[PDB]
Amino acid sequence: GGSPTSILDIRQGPKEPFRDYVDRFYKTLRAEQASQEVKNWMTETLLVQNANPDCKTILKALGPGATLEEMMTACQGVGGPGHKARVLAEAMSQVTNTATIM
Amino acid sequence: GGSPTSILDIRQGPKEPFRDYVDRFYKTLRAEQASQEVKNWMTETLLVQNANPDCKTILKALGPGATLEEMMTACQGVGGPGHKARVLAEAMSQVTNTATIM
Amino acid sequence: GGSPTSILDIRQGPKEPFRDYVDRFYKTLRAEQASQEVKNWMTETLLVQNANPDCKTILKALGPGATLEEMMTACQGVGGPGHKARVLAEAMSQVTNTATIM
Amino acid sequence: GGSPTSILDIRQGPKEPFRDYVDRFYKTLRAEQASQEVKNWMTETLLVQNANPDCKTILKALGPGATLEEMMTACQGVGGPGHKARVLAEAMSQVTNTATIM
Amino acid sequence: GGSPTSILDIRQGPKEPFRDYVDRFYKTLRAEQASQEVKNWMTETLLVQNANPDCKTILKALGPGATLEEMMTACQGVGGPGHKARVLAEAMSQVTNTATIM
Amino acid sequence: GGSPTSILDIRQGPKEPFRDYVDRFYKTLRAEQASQEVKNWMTETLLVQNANPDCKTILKALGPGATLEEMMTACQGVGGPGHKARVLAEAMSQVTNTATIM
Ligand SMILES: O=P(O)(O)O[C@H]1[C@H](OP(=O)(O)O)[C@@H](OP(=O)(O)O)[C@H](OP(=O)(O)O)[C@@H](OP(=O)(O)O)[C@H]1OP(=O)(O)O
Ligand SMILES: CC(C)(C)c1ccc([C@@H](Cn2cccc(C(F)(F)F)c2=O)NC2Cc3ccccc3C2)cc1
Repeated sequence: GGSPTSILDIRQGPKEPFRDYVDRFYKTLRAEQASQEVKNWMTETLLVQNANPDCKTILKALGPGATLEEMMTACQGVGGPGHKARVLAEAMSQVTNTATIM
Repeated sequence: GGSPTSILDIRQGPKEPFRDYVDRFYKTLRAEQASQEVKNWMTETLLVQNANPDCKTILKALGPGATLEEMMTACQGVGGPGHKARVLAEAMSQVTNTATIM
Repeated sequence: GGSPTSILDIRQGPKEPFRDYVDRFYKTLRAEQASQEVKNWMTETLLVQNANPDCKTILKALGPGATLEEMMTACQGVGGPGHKARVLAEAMSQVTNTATIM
Repeated sequence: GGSPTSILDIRQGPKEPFRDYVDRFYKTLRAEQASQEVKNWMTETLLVQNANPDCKTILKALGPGATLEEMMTACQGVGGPGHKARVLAEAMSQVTNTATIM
Repeated sequence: GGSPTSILDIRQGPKEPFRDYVDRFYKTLRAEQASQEVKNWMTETLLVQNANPDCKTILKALGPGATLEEMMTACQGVGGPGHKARVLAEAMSQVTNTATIM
Repeated sequence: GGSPTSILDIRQGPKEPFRDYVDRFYKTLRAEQASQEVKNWMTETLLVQNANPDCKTILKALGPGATLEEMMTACQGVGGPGHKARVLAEAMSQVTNTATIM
């Protein structure tokens, strides 16, 4: 438990792409002793929870249980400028137009 | 599956210029036994989806899979600073002037 | 006594992942000959005091008593684009909507 | 074909100054068997295209083919905080003050 | 004159946390054959002068004469996402709420 | 004549601090066989021109010929977050408050 790279500490860097950090997770899932159904918790949820807020904030929005292609595409936005561009508009437009809280 | 790069997920860094990546997109291609037509996903849409959203927007800006000179010329706008030069102002007006969502 | 890396100076890179530096502070607490109890108060507090104002502002936000799997989950928000993706919208509203100081 | 250092892949890092890439486009052509005029789409245009858009926005105003003393003194504006000294404010004036689009 | 690491050229990375850099300044101070008082110019004013403007502003804010622990604690804010979360946000209100110039 | 690093091309990285590069300009000046008076024009002007526009906007502000201590102290503001802490507030106010162009 918690052996090197059991998924439990796998991590996506802010500058690490989703499709990249994923290689760091899946590969190490093999390095981890988990049933396929169990790994599904690691890929479905952990992949969202411990990996780069660009994607955590996304896969959570898409929701858990969405296919990995729906997430793979939606998470390709991850990557600073690429994400930050959309996040810039959404956030900038949140505080002011769409999410103006009063 | 898991063989070194089949052009499933080759990747453009979020800051890595499109061109560095085109050589890499192509690099896996020289190793991937992808027929030329098949390579069309590899050139056009791979070069769109996993290629850093800046090209995803730009390739959309020209048209997806535009000539390697067209997607590229336009894609030198990719990269952080590369896009920040333009995309910042445009997005900045996406929120306020051009795309103000009401 | 209070030798280098023990915990006395364990400092976190600002963008460095919560968990990463925590890995420092953990793998390094070994270097710090501490009682099992004398270790923990360093892990909940000393981790918070000298680490990532993003993870310190969060660890504090969750409120102490949050198991690592709970800290890590929240401080996974920490990060350049990682914390900027969540803070961009927030800070932008700290000034305008939520923390508007009059 | 697939040969690097022909300009077809030379590149200025998005953070990288105009000048830092100048050598990348000059020296990389030392390795390329070319004519001086032939090297000119490069010195003039690729030097404008993949050379980190901080310079493409500068060279677009300054103009292309500017002498190495001009593109230098001018695209020395290229640069992470180096351009930010000016460019941030410029984009900030591209949307709101000078180049605002209605 | 120009002797390596006399504190004259010691410096803090623009993102480097205050302390990591302080380890440099101090480590080489041990080497600069100085008196306790002399080392105190390096700790009071050079420390401030080169320590990455994220903190250079802070140390002044607390005011010099504060314990290195004092500046350190107030300088754990130093850092990219680490200093921006607290200070960039402050800049956001420098335009709108607190430093709105007139 | 025009030997490498003769000051004609010495350059400061966009992120490279003024002090660092100044060490690249001074040391390389040793490599440059120049009279002191001549070196002075290189230290006064050339240092200003090809040294990271962060400083260029600063040195120009302090006034050319400011003593290295003056250029340094102010150019310790040079840097990514370090210059940004100031410059972001400034450019932002160049568009809206102080330099609003009508
Ligand atoms: O660290 P921050 O103050 O948040 O800003 C950084 C910094 O930009 P600055 O030049 O303004 O300091 C990086 O510069 P480097 O020191 O890494 O060169 C830049 O890098 P690039 O020019 O290469 O894009 C990076 O972007 P990234 O994290 O994509 O590498 C950008 O961060 P933000 O885009 O998140 O604001
Ligand atoms: C949205 C994103 C892509 C991430 C982006 C947007 C804008 C910038 C630069 C301006 N800007 C504009 C053009 C070129 C440069 C360059 F760096 F290339 F020289 C530059 O600094 N301002 C913001 C940077 C930042 C980070 C967090 C808090 C505030 C700011 C202001 C940088 C990055």
